[PDB]
Amino acid sequence: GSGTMENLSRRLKVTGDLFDIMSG
Amino acid sequence: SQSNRELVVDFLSYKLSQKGYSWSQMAAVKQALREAGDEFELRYRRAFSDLTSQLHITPGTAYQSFEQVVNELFRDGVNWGRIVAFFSFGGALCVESVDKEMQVLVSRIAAWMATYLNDHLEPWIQENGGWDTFVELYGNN
Repeated sequence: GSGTMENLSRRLKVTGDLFDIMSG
Repeated sequence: SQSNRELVVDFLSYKLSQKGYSWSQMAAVKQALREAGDEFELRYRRAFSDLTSQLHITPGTAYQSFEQVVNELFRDGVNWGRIVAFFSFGGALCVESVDKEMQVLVSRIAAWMATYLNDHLEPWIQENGGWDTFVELYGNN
């Protein structure tokens, strides 16, 4: 459904964010 | 023959990168991005279920799904890591499109990505050191 999207964006944002922070 | 030229270039680039060298700055960015994608996807699967099949992609709703996911991704900010997430998302969209035989979406997904980079990410990118900074930070990983 559409709730899948919110959930996907969130998982992508945290994963990226952690990825960004771990390269600083 | 450009075909042969491109071949030689691709091959030489690959061989240089395997030694920590680079054919050109563009080549190093590519290599850095590919590696960051693999790493990002690895860290994603070990925590969640494949970013690929989840959404129900169709030619008609593909764009809208891409836009919703992508706008929430950079709603409250842009950073290299999110950009890598972005690239990996587009990649899973294409893999899913081919699995489901909607091969024609790959060039569209490609276009929507370049467009979104050119319009919404470039500014931040130039402002934050350009791709060369990205290479310093995620290169040879």
